Amino acid sequence: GSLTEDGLSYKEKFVVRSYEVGSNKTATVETIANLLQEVGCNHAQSVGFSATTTTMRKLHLIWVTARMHIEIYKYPAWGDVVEIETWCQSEGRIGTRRDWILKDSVTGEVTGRATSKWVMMNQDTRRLQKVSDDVRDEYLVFCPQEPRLAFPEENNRSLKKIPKLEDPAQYSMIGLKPRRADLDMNQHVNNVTYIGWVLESIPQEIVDTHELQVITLDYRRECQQDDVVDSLTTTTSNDSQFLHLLRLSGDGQEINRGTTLWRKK
Amino acid sequence: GSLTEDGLSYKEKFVVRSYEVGSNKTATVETIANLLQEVGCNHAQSVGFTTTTMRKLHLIWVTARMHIEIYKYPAWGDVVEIETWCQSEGRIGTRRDWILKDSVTGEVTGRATSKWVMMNQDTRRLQKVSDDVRDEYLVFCPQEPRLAFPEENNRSLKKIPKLEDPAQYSMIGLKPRRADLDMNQHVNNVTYIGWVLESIPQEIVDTHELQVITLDYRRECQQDDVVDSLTTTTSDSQFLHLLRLSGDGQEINRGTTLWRKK
Ligand SMILES: Nc1ccc(F)cc1C(=O)O
Ligand SMILES: Nc1ccc(F)cc1C(=O)O
Repeated sequence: GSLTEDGLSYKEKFVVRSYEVGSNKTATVETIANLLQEVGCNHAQSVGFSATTTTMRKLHLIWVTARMHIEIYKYPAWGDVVEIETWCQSEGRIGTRRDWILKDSVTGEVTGRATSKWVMMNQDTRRLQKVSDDVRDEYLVFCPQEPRLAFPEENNRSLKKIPKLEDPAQYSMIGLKPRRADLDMNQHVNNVTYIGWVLESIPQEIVDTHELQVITLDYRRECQQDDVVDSLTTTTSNDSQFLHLLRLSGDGQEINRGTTLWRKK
Repeated sequence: GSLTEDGLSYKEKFVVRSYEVGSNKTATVETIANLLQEVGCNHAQSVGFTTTTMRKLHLIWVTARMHIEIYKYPAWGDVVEIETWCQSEGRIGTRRDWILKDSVTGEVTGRATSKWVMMNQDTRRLQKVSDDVRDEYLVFCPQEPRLAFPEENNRSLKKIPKLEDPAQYSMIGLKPRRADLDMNQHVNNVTYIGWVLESIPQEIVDTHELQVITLDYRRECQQDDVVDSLTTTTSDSQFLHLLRLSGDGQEINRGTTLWRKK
């Protein structure tokens, strides 16, 4: 991959692998989510980061995902080349945003798009805080000055408030535990694992007749290596829509809430 | 990737990804195992592939054994080159071997071998190969032996014993999710490597690095099955492994691992 001519975004190409495809012979949404994270990491590395800045490392401050929103129009097939362009943008003191555009390499068409909201937090105490001026100035040189949105629409799905699922759930998947392949280099559960855990409670019939179009996910609390999760789903709706809740098996403490939209094959 | 000049093997390069690395900032053995399978699939596709005779007779190739030896795990951002090739073992089945190299130095950083057997897709019955089907894949294999582990009496051909209860370590209630399934809805063979390593204690992960893993495949785990991973120390540190169904205790896999001090 490489930064574009103006140096304000990063582009990378990926060949879809055989173990990356699902039941439809096309890349899974988890595989796409991993590729979005991989291009994000290569963008951060290409501009000097390791995505903490000099001032963030001094204050023990990290960037944490608060929300992820993915919309796929066409999942790429095994052997296909997919091009992803990513860029960052400051949202004042609330935090930062990373947006992605997915394209089919041959036709040049937009086959998917994604947006994510990130917040600042102390690494040790887990306390969220507003972005300071010294931090904001350090990364503003790597972001486009005028707004560049992946979801520009006046009433886009990426900014909608997600409600809390009321018991009893229509569908559930109980006792989900992360293995070591679900952890990153710093031993934290990968943010992509929670997408998999959310989709564990979608019934087999929906998987058979429908294809996933949109997934919006709110991150409330992280799941530890020795924690156990319960994935809940209720139908809220041709198109099918769902409400999602991930919580700890014991106390019922919320770790994630979300929505999915499925279209008939 | 591409077939080599003689067309009897296939080479492919991979850039190690950020989500592919573990606690040591280097690619996991599961990531390596996925890359071995990915280069195997690209080799099969580049030569026309199951053969034509196998398709009408409802026959498939199934993994019976996997043996991986890693000398140096590649770091995030490193380019790793894998060369793979097939070879007939007469009527017993086929063998696929791999060699892993560091792209910059050209050194061998790892090697793997796998034994495959013929099986009816519907009845799950072994039944040896035939002779008619060999005159279809012998043209894609080197004629003289080409072994990834050539040494007479090496680790890749050793008989694995059955773990006796009580196990020293265990991890119970392991279930596959949809990301653990392949396009045909069968549990990925790499998931069982992860399930085996779930019962290695945290202390071994902290002080040691995995060098060798030999795995026997006895039975497949279904989408609605639950697994228990057992481990006992047999000794460098060496371990004996057993994966079995949570209920009846039916064996699905047995294995060994060898760990080197960091
Ligand atoms: N891999 C998956 C994960 C979740 C899901 F709901 C469906 C699939 C699939 O293979 O279509
Ligand atoms: N990913 C892993 C899976 C099993 C294991 F025993 C260790 C690791 C690691 O990150 O070193």
